[PDB]
Amino acid sequence: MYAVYKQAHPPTGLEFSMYCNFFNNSERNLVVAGTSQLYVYRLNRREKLELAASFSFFGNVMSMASVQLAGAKRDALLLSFKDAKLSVVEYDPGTHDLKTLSLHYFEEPELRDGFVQNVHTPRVRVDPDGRCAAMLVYGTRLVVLPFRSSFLPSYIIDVRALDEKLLNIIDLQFLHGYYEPTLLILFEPNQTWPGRVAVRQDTCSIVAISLNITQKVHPVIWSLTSLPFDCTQALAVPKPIGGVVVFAVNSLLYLNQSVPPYGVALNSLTTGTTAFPLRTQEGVRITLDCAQATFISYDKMVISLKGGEIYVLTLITDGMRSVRAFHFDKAAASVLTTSMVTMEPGYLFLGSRLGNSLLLKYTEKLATYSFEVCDSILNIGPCANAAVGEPAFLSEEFQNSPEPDLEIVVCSGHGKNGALSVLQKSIRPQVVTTFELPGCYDMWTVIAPRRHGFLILSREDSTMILQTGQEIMELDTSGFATQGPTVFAGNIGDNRYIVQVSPLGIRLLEGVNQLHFIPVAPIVQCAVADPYVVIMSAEGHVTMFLLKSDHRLALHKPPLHHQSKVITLCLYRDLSGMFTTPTHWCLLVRENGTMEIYQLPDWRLVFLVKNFPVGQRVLVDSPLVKEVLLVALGSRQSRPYLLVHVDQELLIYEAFPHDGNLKVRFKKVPHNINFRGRVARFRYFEDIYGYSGVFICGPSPHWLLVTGRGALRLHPMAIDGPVDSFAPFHNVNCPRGFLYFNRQGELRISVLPAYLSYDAPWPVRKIPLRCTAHYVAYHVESKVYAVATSTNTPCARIPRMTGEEKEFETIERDERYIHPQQEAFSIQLISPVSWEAIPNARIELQEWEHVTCMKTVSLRSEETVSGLKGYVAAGTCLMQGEEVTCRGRILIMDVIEVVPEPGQPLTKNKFKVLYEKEQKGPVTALCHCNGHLVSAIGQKIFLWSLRASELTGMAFIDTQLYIHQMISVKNFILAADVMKSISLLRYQEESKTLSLVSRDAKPLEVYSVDFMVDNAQLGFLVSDRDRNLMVYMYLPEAKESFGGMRLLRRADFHVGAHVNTFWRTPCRWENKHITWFATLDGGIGLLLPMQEKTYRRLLMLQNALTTMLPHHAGLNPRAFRMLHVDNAVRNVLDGELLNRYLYLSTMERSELAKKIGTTPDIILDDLLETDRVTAHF
Amino acid sequence: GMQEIIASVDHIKFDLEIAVEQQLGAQPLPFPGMDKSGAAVCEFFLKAACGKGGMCPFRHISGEKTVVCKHWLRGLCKKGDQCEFLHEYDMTKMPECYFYSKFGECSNKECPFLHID
Amino acid sequence: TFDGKRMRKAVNRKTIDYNPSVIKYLENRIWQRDQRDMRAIQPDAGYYNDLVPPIGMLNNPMNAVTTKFVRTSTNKVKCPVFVVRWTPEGRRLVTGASSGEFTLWNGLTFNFETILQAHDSPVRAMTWSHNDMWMLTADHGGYVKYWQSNMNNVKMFQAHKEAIREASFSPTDNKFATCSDDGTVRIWDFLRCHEERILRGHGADVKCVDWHPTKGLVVSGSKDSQQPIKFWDPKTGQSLATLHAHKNTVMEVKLNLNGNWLLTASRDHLCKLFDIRNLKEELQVFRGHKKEATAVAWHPVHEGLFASGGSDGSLLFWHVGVEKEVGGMEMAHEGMIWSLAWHPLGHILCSGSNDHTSKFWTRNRPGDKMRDRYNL
RNA sequence: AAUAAAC
Ligand SMILES: [Zn+2]
Ligand SMILES: [Zn+2]
Ligand SMILES: [Zn+2]
Repeated sequence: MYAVYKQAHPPTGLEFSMYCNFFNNSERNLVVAGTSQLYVYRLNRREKLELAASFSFFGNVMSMASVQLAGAKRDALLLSFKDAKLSVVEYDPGTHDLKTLSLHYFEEPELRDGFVQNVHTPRVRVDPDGRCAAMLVYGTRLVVLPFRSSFLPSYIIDVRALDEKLLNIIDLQFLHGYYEPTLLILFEPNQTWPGRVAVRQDTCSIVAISLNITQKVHPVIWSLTSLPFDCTQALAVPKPIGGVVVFAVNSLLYLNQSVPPYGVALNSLTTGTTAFPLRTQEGVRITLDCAQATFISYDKMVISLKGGEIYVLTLITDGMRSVRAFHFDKAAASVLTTSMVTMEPGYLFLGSRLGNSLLLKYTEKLATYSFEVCDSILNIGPCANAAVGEPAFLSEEFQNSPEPDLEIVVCSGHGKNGALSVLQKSIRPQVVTTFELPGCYDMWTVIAPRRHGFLILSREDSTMILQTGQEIMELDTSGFATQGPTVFAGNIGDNRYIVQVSPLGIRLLEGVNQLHFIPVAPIVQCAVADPYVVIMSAEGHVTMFLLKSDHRLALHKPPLHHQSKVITLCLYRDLSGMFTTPTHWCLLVRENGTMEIYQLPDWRLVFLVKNFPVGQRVLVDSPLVKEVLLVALGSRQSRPYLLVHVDQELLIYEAFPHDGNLKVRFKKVPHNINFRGRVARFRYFEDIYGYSGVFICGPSPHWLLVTGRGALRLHPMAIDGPVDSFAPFHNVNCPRGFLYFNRQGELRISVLPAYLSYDAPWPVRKIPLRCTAHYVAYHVESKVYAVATSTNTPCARIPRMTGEEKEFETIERDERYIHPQQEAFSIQLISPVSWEAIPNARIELQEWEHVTCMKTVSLRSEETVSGLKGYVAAGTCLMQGEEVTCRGRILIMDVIEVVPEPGQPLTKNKFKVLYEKEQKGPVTALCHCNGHLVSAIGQKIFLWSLRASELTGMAFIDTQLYIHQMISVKNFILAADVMKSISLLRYQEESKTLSLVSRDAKPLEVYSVDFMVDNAQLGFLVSDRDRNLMVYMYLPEAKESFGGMRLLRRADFHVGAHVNTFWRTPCRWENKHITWFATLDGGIGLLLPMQEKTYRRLLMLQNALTTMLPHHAGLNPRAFRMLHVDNAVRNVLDGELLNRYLYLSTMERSELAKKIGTTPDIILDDLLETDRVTAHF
Repeated sequence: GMQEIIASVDHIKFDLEIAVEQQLGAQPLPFPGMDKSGAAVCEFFLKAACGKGGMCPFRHISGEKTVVCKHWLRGLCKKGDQCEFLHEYDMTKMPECYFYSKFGECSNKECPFLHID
Repeated sequence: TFDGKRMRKAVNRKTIDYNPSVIKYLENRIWQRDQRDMRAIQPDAGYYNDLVPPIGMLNNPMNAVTTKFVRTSTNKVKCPVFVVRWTPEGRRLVTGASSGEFTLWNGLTFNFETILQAHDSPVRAMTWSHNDMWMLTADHGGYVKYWQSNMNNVKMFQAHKEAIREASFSPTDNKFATCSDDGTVRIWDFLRCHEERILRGHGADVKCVDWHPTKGLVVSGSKDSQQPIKFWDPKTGQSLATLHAHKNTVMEVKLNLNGNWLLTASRDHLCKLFDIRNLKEELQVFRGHKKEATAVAWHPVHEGLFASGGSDGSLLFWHVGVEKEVGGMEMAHEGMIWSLAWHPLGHILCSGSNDHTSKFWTRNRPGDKMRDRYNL
């Protein structure tokens, strides 16, 4: 009933890409977009893409283009959304958000021409010269946006009411030249099907409609009418040559209005299917059916085929600026793209959903190019099946934590880019040496002669010092003062001179020996930054030091006029900085509620926020702050981040440049974290496992990481409780590592585990398979993974059926002929210890056989102390065309430990197949029900009982068309059909009878089913080929259903992406489970069931958050989350919109609470309990 | 791994599982001569008498039937519950093949019915 | 006599197995996102694995222009059939002949399953429920019987004194409508068999009735020119509107599952669309039947495409938006076609002749030369 | 047993 959708992974896998002036007219920017999320990339020169902005949308981007308006200083974007929404947005300076210039709602009942089911996607195109902009709404309507108070009102041109009667549009571009903005259109007036080409030979046509903006008329010039039957995308040839190249599946054409049609074929599949006059391109057999292409310079064209192969077509040009012929060459292969952009000369971004979308570099060879691979963006691809499993090397110090310890394994990508993905959410450290040091609460590690020499501990009475080296051991001699506590210890200079400060005196040290001493109001914290030391007492007094050679620290107390008491401090320098008007800066927060940045050698005021401790979104120049830290993070310490601690609430700010003051402002970024003498909590570390950033101490620790990517990465650390203190640590037996205190007073020498990659939003190891990962299944006994994969081999035979046997027919064609793809499946066996595939353990299948399902099936047994045995069972059947009866085979496998092959410790495990028998029809899904394998053969769902050697049937019923998913719990089987429904079953066991309980009476195209679990309410979570989620319940006492026959949906929600996988895990909420899922666009979501009382305090919140906040691209967060409309019983809260209640400032946080009738402290206890309970993985 | 270890729900007593025990408002089926082949067997007739025999939406079995019928295996049984034949799947009580008793051998090798001498 | 006891040698029947296309669809589904990502099927006989069912290629609806012949399923007594409908799980084809016999044809290998003797009359109407539960069958005498999915005879009664010609029912399983040759569209209760009201004023024998899939309409044809198409109302009994569409004798009236279109076939060589929200104007017309157009079947997944029957035995496929037809079998199906029914996956088609036969049509294979006796 | 074997 009552739930909330929450998102634990932002969706990866780009789809759209361009190269425009997003920030400014000076430099250019790669602007990539995916499913409902926009990214803007700069380019550092070895080269690397650097992130510069990321934007989230309440709507999936369906097209994207950019035009530069008249007089504007930037390059606007034209975002196309679902059911005909165009949205012109721009970057904003000042605030660092997006400014939305225009919306255009175009969804009308009289535009769809009576067709309910929308199939066509909206397509934005713009002019090369930027005169207008077009959108093909619904596949039959053109919206023309005129350009030169910078817009002009649009007008809808009805396409089917023009000349030539277009009907089916394939692709449309604007052409070059052409003082009027000529729109070319591929269409088909008489549409046909590949496979029915003897009655419709070839029907594709081209109209180059010429648009008068002022007169609002449009005449057809330059028609053609007998192009080949299968034309994919058209490409506008650029300005000096003009024309258009029209890709076909088997051919390639160049078209222009003065030139006769030149067109060549590619493979010899133009024998009997096309009467268009085609030549023969020599030395070439390729196909252009999913090919992405772009123009490098002019008269050249990089074509990323399917299969990832990159060709460079040169348009061989005569003197007439006409085309003689075409020239092809086979350059380097790359990722299976979904987009393609030339950036600067020599760089090509290759945006791919499936596979890592990477950046190339090309130079000429000594016309002919060679491609080099500069950088790649990590991508969790189309997550097909993902299985929860346990890690291998969690350390013995953490071994008796009460919660489960587990991490998911995802079949990501497809094809050549097929992979497994080992995802994890928090960081589990490897502890190499522990202690128990009571009393001491603070800690510091300084560098002494670049390993760390000294570990300095402050007690409440004295001071501990430790010597490092071979064996870390406690130090006894002078230097440091152990007669009291130390407020702060740190290096000064560059790792040559050490400074500690006591609450009475201030001590240099040139190593163990003390150099000299300066005495001083309890000193509560110090700021050792670069060559300056600022020391602040408790009543608000501030002094400053400085290294001066003779080395000797010099007192220079800052000239300050204290209007109120200074509370906290920070210092910071600009290695690669933006603080314009290495330069040192002092940050200073007074008690009146203001923030003041100071230029450090002088002491003039530079930056001033008059209401600082609220938590405002963007600051500009002219309560009880605890701690404030400015640090730079990234390549060459590039971009600075403010981090403050205000009333148990972390809120961190970025910095961006913006025009006698600082030319910067600070933008607030979101979170998922709550904080519910002086001790520092924000502990900046440089070079722990190469990674730089901040550790944030508190009741929930969070590693803050920024790599050269420039993307902010928050990683929690939930094992071993809250952490009091922390320090970086580099030693001999401990490499680049770290060092913290447990709450129970246990010092732990630690190194990050080296197999993951913490640059991604979750720490992930991407395991390349170079074959399509279909399924994955953790086996608990012997602790391995079983993966069904597939490689593509060329097909060579054709099965028939002659009444007595099967007769294969050999395909025999010309040598200039591409071959159909045959897929051979094989079941791998992956080891979690080291993620190498286990050698000599691979079940390979028949010549035509396809794994349709793999699960981990608990069949009952007489061997163990329980009943269950945890087998791996795969159902698999043979695809040999429609004229051959499809039959299948149930394959039950068990992992068995043996003696290992010498030199290979991974080879102790190997499959043993108990059962492999061909069934009476296709095997489509499998399940376990109290120790009974439940299989679905055809239109019957059997239920097998495994004996010592064989499966014996017990019960069945007649089900619907193609049951493709089944999961079950406790003698209730939930099934899932391709077209019809879900059909929940039930199995009495005393009599061998299987029965139908209830079913969805509607038609519905299920991807996969799940079980929402509440205290007593068992929901039936189902996903729709429509990017939906819906929960059916069996309610017999209800009367809007019928008596125990009809299911009723109780919660509806439009997720933006398809769902195949479902995981259930109990929250860290008496008896409720979190039914997780991984969206097929690469993200991971949740469903958390809630009570009704907590629900309707947040439904009143969401209805106020939707109205009173300026969302991105002018979108409606309510209509985006309405069921299927992109009849509706909505009961799921938008937990990505409720997360924008945390982002509001606490002055604005209290206005929505008073407009809905509560206090802001209740809602923060309502929301943040939904983030505490969901801290798994 | 494998939810049954992590998301162990055997301690939960769902309302789904209670509502099928005491059957929670099953409307008696109309049109008296119906079958409803594929209905859950009732535990009310196992313990006690459920009352409305023949017009109860659940099935009633007796311990008299011996061999499976050819007709339920295709889903066509007009006789319903009052047939003399067992309706379970058990592939040991099938009828003997007619094509062995009269006409020597059988033709298809995937003949389900019992092959004896 | 065929009692099933005389042996015969084993044969592997021709099959039009839909399973290797659905499995190919479920494997593409993951890494596809639309049709705009789809790898194109290329016209050769080696690309047989790459077919996806019509759920897969959702646009390009020219897919399911089923012009490949499969099998003529005829009886042994050779009676002319009238209505043929699929079992809603696609498992088998029941067929309504002139002798009241239900010859159940198998659904993949189309051999034979069983024969019944339902009625004492030619079967004229046959509808399945909106779930898998019930099946209404009327006959030429006037009797209306309910049928379970195991083809058991359940409660019978009489609806009309004269021959019922078409049945349909509500967007729930409660309330059906039987139109007959006396001119009354009588609206029945399901569970009680209670004649709730009579829709009089048609003025001629009425020969087709369809119910609206949401709004609760009953649209009736006629054999009378002055009142050819009468909209109705199942709750009030009031004639809602009158549509003057055809010159004579509307044979079938059908409705999309979308509910925004009224398709009408008549004896004046025409099919016509009508938006039921706008009856004053008129959508496109469908010329192409050289003889009378006597049967219509909308496509289940491709909204906007429908097959069509001719009285000369012609079979034609049409699509909403195109002036000419998409492609049909002129004079190739012998006889007069009475009704058509697509499989629940819209990939195969069935037809019922005034001949004693019934032919099953599937999609064309890639790369074949369509040189057969039905196409060229 | 009620058409399991009805190219
Ligand atoms: Zn009973
Ligand atoms: Zn029986
Ligand atoms: Zn036999």
